[PDB]
Amino acid sequence: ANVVVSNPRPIFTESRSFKAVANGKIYIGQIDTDPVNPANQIPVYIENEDGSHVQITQPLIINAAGKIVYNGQLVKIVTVQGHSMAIYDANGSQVDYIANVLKY
Amino acid sequence: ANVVVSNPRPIFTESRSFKAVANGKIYIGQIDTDPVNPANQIPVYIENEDGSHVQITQPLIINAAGKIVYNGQLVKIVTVQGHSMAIYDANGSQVDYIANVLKY
Amino acid sequence: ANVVVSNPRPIFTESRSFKAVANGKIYIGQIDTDPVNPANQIPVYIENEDGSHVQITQPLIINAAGKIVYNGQLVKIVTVQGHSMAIYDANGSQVDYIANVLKY
Repeated sequence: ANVVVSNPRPIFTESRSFKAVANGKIYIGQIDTDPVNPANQIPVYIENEDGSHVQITQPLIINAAGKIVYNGQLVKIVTVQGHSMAIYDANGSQVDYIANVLKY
Repeated sequence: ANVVVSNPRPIFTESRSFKAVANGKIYIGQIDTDPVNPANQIPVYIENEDGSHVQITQPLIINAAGKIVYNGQLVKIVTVQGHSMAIYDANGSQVDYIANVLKY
Repeated sequence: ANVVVSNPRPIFTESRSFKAVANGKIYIGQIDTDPVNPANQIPVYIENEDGSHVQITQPLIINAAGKIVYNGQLVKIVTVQGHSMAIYDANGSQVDYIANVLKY
């Protein structure tokens, strides 16, 4: 028994309070660059249960639950390489920034 | 310093609202099948601090904090192989379903 | 596409209710010992974005969002080896205890 049961879906909450980042926005981009700038964004893909990938546009939307959603349904998002990640709340206020996901 | 401190205990919350799947139920089963059906379920074990494993019955119960619990105490659950996972709230409504935890 | 976007910062919540362990404390110690006892604690370091590590004193503080904070800012904590971890709420009541993070 090596496979531990847990929750695989990521949840994004505030950094100064216990609240989901409801209607927030996540920008994915080049390692150590501001992903909010369109020129720094990288391709993001939805990985279907099928195993296929459908590239979508940014930013990614975080629903009321703090989970990324596309077309009203929870999705798994993946990129080809490491990336920087900036999370903004519904009011365009920056919640968090991870320069290099791969190093964190 | 390569060991980063984190929270190893999984937490299960609702998919459309920021709440715990309080008193919900988790079914673990064959990859890509409906775990709710007893014919698709696979063994689930509590992994004790001891390293020992004690097989328990399904479904797994989620307490009010959104954590799996057994005998009134937080427990770590493991399976031998990959599995599909379906989460239901206290009212029998499906919260989420991951057909293959390994791929996710 | 193998890099999945997720939330990398750990969040600490209560075990009997869906709340953040606001202003709680985390003790890191020798595997299978009470980390609250200083004799059992191991060194803990903040890993800065820079890649540098600065040792800090224990216990680690959890803010209102249930996130580890130091000097008022969210930090990434790392240690040298596996460890036991005890989490306590603002009232000194124990919330959780993981004897060996490496096994869990």
